[PDB]
Amino acid sequence: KRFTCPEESEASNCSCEEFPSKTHFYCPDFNPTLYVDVEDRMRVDFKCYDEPHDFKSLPNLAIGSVKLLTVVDCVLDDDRPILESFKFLEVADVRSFVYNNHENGIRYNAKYFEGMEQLENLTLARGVVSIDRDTFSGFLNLKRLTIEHNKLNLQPGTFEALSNLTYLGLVYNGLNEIQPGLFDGLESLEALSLSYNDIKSLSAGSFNGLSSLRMLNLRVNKIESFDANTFASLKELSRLEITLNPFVSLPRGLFSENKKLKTLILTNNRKLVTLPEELLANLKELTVVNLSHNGVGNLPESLLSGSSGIIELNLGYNRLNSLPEELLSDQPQLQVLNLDHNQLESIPDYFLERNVELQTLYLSHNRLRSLSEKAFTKLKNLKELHLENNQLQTIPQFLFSGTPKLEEIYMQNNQLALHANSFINEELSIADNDNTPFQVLQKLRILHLRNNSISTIFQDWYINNLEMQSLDLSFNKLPGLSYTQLQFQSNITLNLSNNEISQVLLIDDLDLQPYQRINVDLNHNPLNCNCNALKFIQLIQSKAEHGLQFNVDQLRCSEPPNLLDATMDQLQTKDLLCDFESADDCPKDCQCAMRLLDHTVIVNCSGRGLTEFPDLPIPSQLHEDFNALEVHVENNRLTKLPNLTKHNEITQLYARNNSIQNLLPHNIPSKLRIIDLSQNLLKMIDDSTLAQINRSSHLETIRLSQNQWLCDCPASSFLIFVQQNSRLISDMSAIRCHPSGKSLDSITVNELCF
Amino acid sequence: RFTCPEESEASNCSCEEFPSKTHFYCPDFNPTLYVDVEDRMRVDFKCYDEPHDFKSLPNLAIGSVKLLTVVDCVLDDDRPILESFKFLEVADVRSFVYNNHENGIRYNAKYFEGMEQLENLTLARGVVSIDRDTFSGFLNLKRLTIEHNKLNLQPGTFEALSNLTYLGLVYNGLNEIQPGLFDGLESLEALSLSYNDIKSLSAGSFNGLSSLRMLNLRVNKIESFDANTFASLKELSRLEITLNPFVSLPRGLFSENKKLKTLILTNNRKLVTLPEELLANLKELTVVNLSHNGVGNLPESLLSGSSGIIELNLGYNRLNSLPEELLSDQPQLQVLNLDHNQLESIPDYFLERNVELQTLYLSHNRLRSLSEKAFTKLKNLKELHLENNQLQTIPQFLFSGTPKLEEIYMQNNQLALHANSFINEELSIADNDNTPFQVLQKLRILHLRNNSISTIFQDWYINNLEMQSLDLSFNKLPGLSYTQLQFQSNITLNLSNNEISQVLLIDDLDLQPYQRINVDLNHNPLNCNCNALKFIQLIQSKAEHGLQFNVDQLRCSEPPNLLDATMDQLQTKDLLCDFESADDCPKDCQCAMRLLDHTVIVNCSGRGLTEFPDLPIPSQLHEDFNALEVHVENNRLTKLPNLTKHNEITQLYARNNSIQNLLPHNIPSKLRIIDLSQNLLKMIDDSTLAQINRSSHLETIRLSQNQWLCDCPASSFLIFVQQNSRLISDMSAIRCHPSGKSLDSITVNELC
Amino acid sequence: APFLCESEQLLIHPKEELSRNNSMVWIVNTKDYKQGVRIEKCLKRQLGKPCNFCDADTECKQLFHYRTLVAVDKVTKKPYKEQVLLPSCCKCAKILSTG
Amino acid sequence: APFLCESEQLLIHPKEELSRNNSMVWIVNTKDYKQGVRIEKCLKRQLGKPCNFCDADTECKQLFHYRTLVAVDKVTKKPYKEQVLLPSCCKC
Ligand SMILES: *[C@@H]1O[C@H](CO)[C@@H](O[C@@H]2O[C@H](CO)[C@@H](O[C@@H]3O[C@H](CO)[C@@H](O)[C@H](O)[C@@H]3O)[C@H](O)[C@H]2NC(C)=O)[C@H](O)[C@H]1NC(C)=O
Ligand SMILES: *[C@@H]1O[C@H](CO)[C@@H](O[C@@H]2O[C@H](CO)[C@@H](O[C@@H]3O[C@H](CO)[C@@H](O)[C@H](O)[C@@H]3O)[C@H](O)[C@H]2NC(C)=O)[C@H](O)[C@H]1NC(C)=O
Ligand SMILES: *[C@@H]1O[C@H](CO)[C@@H](O[C@@H]2O[C@H](CO)[C@@H](O[C@@H]3O[C@H](CO)[C@@H](O)[C@H](O)[C@@H]3O)[C@H](O)[C@H]2NC(C)=O)[C@H](O)[C@H]1NC(C)=O
Ligand SMILES: *[C@@H]1O[C@H](CO)[C@@H](O[C@@H]2O[C@H](CO)[C@@H](O[C@@H]3O[C@H](CO)[C@@H](O)[C@H](O)[C@@H]3O)[C@H](O)[C@H]2NC(C)=O)[C@H](O)[C@H]1NC(C)=O
Ligand SMILES: *[C@@H]1O[C@H](CO)[C@@H](O[C@@H]2O[C@H](CO)[C@@H](O[C@@H]3O[C@H](CO)[C@@H](O)[C@H](O)[C@@H]3O)[C@H](O)[C@H]2NC(C)=O)[C@H](O)[C@H]1NC(C)=O
Ligand SMILES: *[C@@H]1O[C@H](CO)[C@@H](O[C@@H]2O[C@H](CO)[C@@H](O)[C@H](O)[C@H]2NC(C)=O)[C@H](O)[C@H]1NC(C)=O
Ligand SMILES: *[C@@H]1O[C@H](CO)[C@@H](O[C@@H]2O[C@H](CO)[C@@H](O)[C@H](O)[C@H]2NC(C)=O)[C@H](O)[C@H]1NC(C)=O
Ligand SMILES: *[C@@H]1O[C@H](CO)[C@@H](O)[C@H](O)[C@H]1NC(C)=O
Ligand SMILES: *[C@@H]1O[C@H](CO)[C@@H](O)[C@H](O)[C@H]1NC(C)=O
Ligand SMILES: *[C@@H]1O[C@H](CO)[C@@H](O)[C@H](O)[C@H]1NC(C)=O
Repeated sequence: KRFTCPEESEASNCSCEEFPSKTHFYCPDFNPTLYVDVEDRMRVDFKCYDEPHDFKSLPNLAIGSVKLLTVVDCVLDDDRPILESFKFLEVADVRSFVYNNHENGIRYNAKYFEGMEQLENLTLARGVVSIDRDTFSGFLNLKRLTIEHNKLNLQPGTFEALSNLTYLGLVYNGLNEIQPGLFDGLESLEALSLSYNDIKSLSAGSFNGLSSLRMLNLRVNKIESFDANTFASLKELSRLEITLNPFVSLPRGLFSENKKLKTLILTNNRKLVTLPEELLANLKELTVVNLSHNGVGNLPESLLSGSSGIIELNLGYNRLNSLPEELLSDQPQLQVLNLDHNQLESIPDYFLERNVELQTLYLSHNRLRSLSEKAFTKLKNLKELHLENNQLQTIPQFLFSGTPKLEEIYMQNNQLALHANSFINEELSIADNDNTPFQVLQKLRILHLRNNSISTIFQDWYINNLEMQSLDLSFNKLPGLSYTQLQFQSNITLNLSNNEISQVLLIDDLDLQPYQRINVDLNHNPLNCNCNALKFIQLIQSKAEHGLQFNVDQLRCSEPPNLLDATMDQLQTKDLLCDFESADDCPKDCQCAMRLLDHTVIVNCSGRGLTEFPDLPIPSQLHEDFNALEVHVENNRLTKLPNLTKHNEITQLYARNNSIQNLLPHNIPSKLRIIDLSQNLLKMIDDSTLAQINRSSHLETIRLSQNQWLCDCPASSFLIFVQQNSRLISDMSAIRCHPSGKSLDSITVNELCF
Repeated sequence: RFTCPEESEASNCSCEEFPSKTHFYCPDFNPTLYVDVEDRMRVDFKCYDEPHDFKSLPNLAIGSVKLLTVVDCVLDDDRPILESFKFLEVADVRSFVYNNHENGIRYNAKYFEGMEQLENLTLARGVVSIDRDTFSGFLNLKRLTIEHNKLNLQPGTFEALSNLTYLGLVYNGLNEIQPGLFDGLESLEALSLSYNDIKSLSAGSFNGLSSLRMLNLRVNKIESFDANTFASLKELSRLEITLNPFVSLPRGLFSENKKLKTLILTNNRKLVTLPEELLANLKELTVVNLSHNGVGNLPESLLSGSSGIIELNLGYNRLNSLPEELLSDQPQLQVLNLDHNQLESIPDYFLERNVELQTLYLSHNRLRSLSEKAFTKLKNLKELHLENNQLQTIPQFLFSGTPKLEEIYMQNNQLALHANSFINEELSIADNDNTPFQVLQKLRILHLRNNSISTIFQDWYINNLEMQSLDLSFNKLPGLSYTQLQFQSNITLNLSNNEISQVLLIDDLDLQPYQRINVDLNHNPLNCNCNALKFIQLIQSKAEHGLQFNVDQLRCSEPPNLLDATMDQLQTKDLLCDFESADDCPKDCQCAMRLLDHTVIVNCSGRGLTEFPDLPIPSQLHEDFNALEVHVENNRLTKLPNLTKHNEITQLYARNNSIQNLLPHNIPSKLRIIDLSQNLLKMIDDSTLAQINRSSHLETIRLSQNQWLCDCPASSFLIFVQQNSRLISDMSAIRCHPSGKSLDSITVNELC
Repeated sequence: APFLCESEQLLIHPKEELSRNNSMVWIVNTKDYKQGVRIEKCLKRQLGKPCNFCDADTECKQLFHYRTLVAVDKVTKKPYKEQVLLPSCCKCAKILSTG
Repeated sequence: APFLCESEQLLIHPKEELSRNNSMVWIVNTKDYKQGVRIEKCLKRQLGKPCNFCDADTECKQLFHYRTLVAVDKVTKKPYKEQVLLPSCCKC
């Protein structure tokens, strides 16, 4: 049962290391050269990474009868049994053996394996020199045999000694060409693969015992031509796989006898631009096939016949030009087709409708420009279409009639104008929905319309299809957000990247659906945040909860002058002034910026045209949408003010750059509170100011500047009273008595006037 | 067809609104009987009146269709069924069903005239006193069912019909058996006798059953058997035994049959012992279950000669010890389960005999420990269930020969496991704890919700990249650090109710992209503030991260001020703690020296004496932040020390005290908060106006409880407080000694 | 130049529990840095099976490395031994098709 | 070897190799096989051996890795007996 090393202490070298994993062992202790690993009676993996680790001095190890033995480049005796060489190992009945040498190629004969015959999976690699049918003759019930990377040539009669063997495979064997009968004696060869062997060409004589063959794989075998019946010599083959081979053409009808073929693969068949007609005809059955990446120029009218229907039949990257309608005729059904990267301006539609059942189809990367209606009307079964990277600008009104239950579409890098009126022909016939084929599309899982001339957004689609969760839009011609678009009651994800969006119209879309996570991306959209964005500005301003999610950092408002390249973080919503600013009555030297949040219009003038600036048209309440007002006269000398306060609808005054020379409380507005009143000159005061002074409207803040003041008895006590209410005074010292200049508290008035 | 019969003078009809079906209200002359008819489904009718009077019914024959009447609608005795067929004549439908509820009839051959050819037959609550006559005309019969009934059977009754494919006798309460009752039936391979009271199995009672394949004993109070019962039935395929109070089988009971595929022995508590070599060389045997059977101990020689077993199930059985010679004969086995069994020590040299075993369940056994040699030759495990098995430790090389594992359900553990250090000697290596888990590369699911886990091992986030789900609730993990989290996978974690006292999270949370990790922290005695502020803000006001924390049922424990407080409502501004052991504070007061959110804090409000030095021991603020606060309030200091060299502080407090003057040297200019409230200020502090300075920190002087002398000298104090009233935290409390009123209300004319 | 089966290498911080330094003082001072341990795994597209631009192999697998960290048995009580693993490297390995 | 390039797997007990320029810590008292690492070595002339089944610009290359330590062995000057800067897998 258990295995242990006999004398681990016999030599300082050859130290034993036993674990439940494997009785690990190696002769050199600190720097092992030979290595041995046996786990339990099943696999003995060992190696001799250097010649001096001679097995001659190796101690005998009571190896049990394991079923697998592996030898890795260990030194091998000369014309002697492997077991005899490894007398120090006692594996009685091994079932599978492996060998791989980085050096020491050896001629192979029977005497090497005269003790090793009860074996099933023999495999040599990197060191095969010659077979000569000597070794393989003395074997029985072999299961698998393999050679690898040996650069060898064989006599035809070598393998014929053993008639039956389940599998054989040769890779990197470096055979110049198959001998006519190299594997002649094959009876049980279920599958053979020659992947890497630059075979010169193929001859039918090399193919014998073909009945056992079921699979055959070729990878890089640099052949150019084939015999007229080398593959027609058999039918028992089930799977065939040829790739990466430099053959320019094929004989016609090379598989007519091979009617029992299930799967064929022919990919990256370079130098292959054309195929023989009828070659795949009479193929009474076939599971799958792909011919992609071969660059085939043109095809016969119907290459395939006899098969009830195949699954893949893909020809992507074969840059096809003309597609005859006569194919698919033998195939009433087919699951999936791909013809991408093919020079196709338009498929002849009736070829497509020849089949009815269909899964996903791909026609992208083609030069597709026109799309006929009669290509999908009977296409009842259909999945997503991959048609992007095509010169597409128009589509039929309703082309999904066959499959209204389509899930996804990816129209990218096309030029679909898709304007609102582009579809809608009879304007009064359809009102809510244009005649987009979205009405046919009752559902659309994912849509990819980025990089297309998307002139118009269609909210009807939300009603045309009700199963929509991820919308892909970029490089689109939408001028701005559309009203009432969030109304889908599903977790739509949307992208607005590199799209000419200037204004957000979503206040009409302001409606939250329960358990909905709407998503939009805001990238390279030339927003003009000047007007009609304040509600949206605050909505995105710390959006605590919203069904819609945004990508704002990817955006930066630029269209407003001050708000140039201004992302939200830079942006302050309180400075959003509507762009129009045109009451059509404000002075030319002046400007009127209505504030949406304040319900006021910033009455800011310019130019200092004249000191006596007449009162602004305050009664114009901007169509009564802004009753409260604010007068912010900028850069103007001022002497003319509203007498009797004919305009009480203002609480803000500026008096910037004013050259003031007068004062009158009746001239002073009452409801006006926040008055800068810069550049002052008053050295006196009228006591009626306090009678007018009443901050009920707002904080009556005043900032007297550049002011020459004469401090005398009536005004001094008045300033004392006002300092008692100095909460509305910018600075007490702003008085700064023009003759002297001092503090109101310091001065006493009895001495001044007694 | 005639799904809606016509209405006419002789007998009208009314087709109810159903396509291809119809509620046959066709008579409609009185709501005496209501009929429901489909194209072929049923013709049974709500015969309200027990006397149907089919003659007084439209008698609408439509020929032999599979629809029938079974409910409540009967006929008088001694009458051919054709008389019962009066409403609808059929031509020997192969489907006949009837369920007699009101009574039970002899079901005579004379009674059965009109339906002879049949395939599906049903009888219910009757069949009493029936001769070997009705079976004569029922040729090509395949199915027969008996509902709840009661009648002893005459032997060889159904000899005429050997063609019956299926038989149903359940609920009959079959009393006894006779070797020869069924010998006239050979095509009978389906048979069930549940809800019966067969006392003993008569020797060869099942003889004369040439092709019997299915046998169902489900509710069968049986205690006695015989090998002769199954001797002749070598063609039997699968057998079921359930609810039989036998104590043991006779020897040689089952070796007679050969193509025995499946055996079920469920729920025989009386069954305590088994004969040796019960399953003697039946390669056909694939699935055998003995669950919930009070079997005492398994005899060694039971399954020799049979290797085709795929499922071996023992269930909740009283078996105690296992001889090693139970996997010997079965190189191939898929599932093995030994659950809720008094087994306490699995023999080590057991599992080597199989390689392809995939699962194992030893739930609630008494497995004191496990040997390393158990898992030598097993490369197919995907599950493992050792829930509450009295384990104590894990051999280090336990999973050496079991790499194919995917999931472990160690689960509830009525036991202990020292999960602290497999190897921690001076020779130990800090690379990774040498736990047996390092081998389990593809491991994904692991549960220990009950074990005495000392702490977490590193290799789980290192040597097990497939980890997906893990629980450690009700375990003994003291603490947690970020270095124990680098799992790089969407892993949910349950550590609630563990003794987590503190956690340490770096502020710079580094996560793999899209690493959704969810951890459950509730009912854990969590100390707070200390090294937890980064964690606190990580969880409190958590905006968005790949880390999620089930912390609803968690509460602060250690801070007495924040006792049992919810964390979410708590904030770092409330958090402070002290574990540097420095003697900086004078100890004459509360004398804080803690680090209140990256800020040294001192609170000497503990009854500070008058003129007590403000900072007798100022903090060097080493390895910390110079932001310092002093709290000496509620303390009677009618005069503060008002003398202190510039010290790196930003906050001062002095209430329930008083002041007479101030020194510029005493006041550093890096001060933000100065209380000077609730303290009398009678005299005019003239020097303060000289020391009034634009300090660096945000000055917030709450000068209050002041009763100055409103007069001309230093009257500019009003200008000082009014020029920057925002700095002045309060002006009303300034209420001069002569006239107590807010100074703002007093003008210069009042002053002078 | 890019290689087959691009893989992500990581410096895992060593055990920073430090025997629960919060056992007696709860003020952290573990702000320093240590060399850590370098581990590389191939989670490119969560181990994107086609491992190379060259393709020809649609499967690459991470590989551990076991190290016999002890044979001294310096405890003077038993031949203490131990094997420690870690996913040292990831590499592409071709498969064998059914055909 | 279903892999790309032939490789050598060795379990040497190294004597002198350091991340820094000083392996003297490990040149004294390592005579009881204190440590052993399954060092993988690529096939000789790895660069001259581009991967089979491919012709990419990237041929087989052998990278490195480290393993530091704090463990206390049976010698005085052993800041870390675990070896650092060790060759790693070979791949294209
Ligand atoms: C010698 O070659 C033969 C093939 O000619 C090997 O038999 C095959 O061995 C492999 C693995 O050793 C088996 O693969 C496994 O098959 C099961 C079947 O269900 C599957 O579930 C597993 O996932 C796995 O793919 C394969 O089945 C088996 N062939 C047959 C027909 O069963 C044999 O193993 C080789 N010798 C040695 C020593 O390995
Ligand atoms: C080729 O033949 C079979 C597989 O196709 C492998 O098994 C061999 O089968 C032949 C029968 O054609 C056996 O010859 C005779 O078999 C009977 C019954 O086994 C035996 O009683 C006779 O004495 C005689 O041997 C042969 O023994 C059997 N050998 C083994 C190892 O199974 C055969 O190995 C394949 N290869 C060769 C070189 O025959
Ligand atoms: C209302 O209209 C007045 C026009 O009188 C606008 O005044 C203008 O404001 C801009 C603000 O960017 C001034 O430009 C900047 O002025 C500052 C002043 O120091 C200077 O440092 C900058 O380099 C830049 O030139 C502009 O000079 C000024 N012009 C006048 C004639 O006043 C005012 O901005 C308008 N109010 C708004 C837009 O809210
Ligand atoms: C007597 O009762 C038996 C009960 O098994 C009937 O046998 C089976 O009856 C079903 C429908 O009654 C036949 O159709 C089957 O339906 C299932 C479910 O849709 C479908 O999965 C099958 O593929 C098949 O279509 C079935 O063929 C039949 N035989 C079987 C299951 O072996 C029998 O038809 C009844 N006979 C009379 C005269 O009432
Ligand atoms: C773990 O939980 C995370 C959630 O944080 C899941 O996130 C998913 O992560 C994958 C990649 O790690 C994402 O796939 C890629 O996403 C980007 C952006 O979304 C997209 O541009 C790529 O085309 C690709 O689809 C996936 O979207 C993301 N799903 C989310 C965020 O909902 C992740 O699936 C979970 N599992 C694992 C193994 O990480
Ligand atoms: C059991 O079934 C067999 C056929 O499977 C029946 O035998 C048939 O009986 C009819 C009766 O007239 C003959 O016409 C057929 O020629 C017979 N065929 C065969 C193959 O024997 C047999 O009668 C059935 N036994 C019953 C119903 O008890
Ligand atoms: C959690 O573990 C504890 C102990 O580890 C279990 O409590 C008791 O454990 C002893 C161990 O000998 C048993 O004898 C008792 O029967 C257990 N008591 C109970 C009430 O079960 C406890 O059961 C475990 N809980 C879970 C859910 O596994
Ligand atoms: C979009 O499609 C056009 C079509 O030629 C292409 O040139 C362009 O690269 C694609 N992508 C973008 C971002 O424009
Ligand atoms: C959409 O997201 C919300 C949360 O924003 C969620 O409650 C809801 O379940 C999601 N929709 C669906 C269909 O799951
Ligand atoms: C108004 O005129 C004064 C006088 O020179 C000047 O100082 C001031 O800047 C002017 N204001 C503006 C807004 O130009």
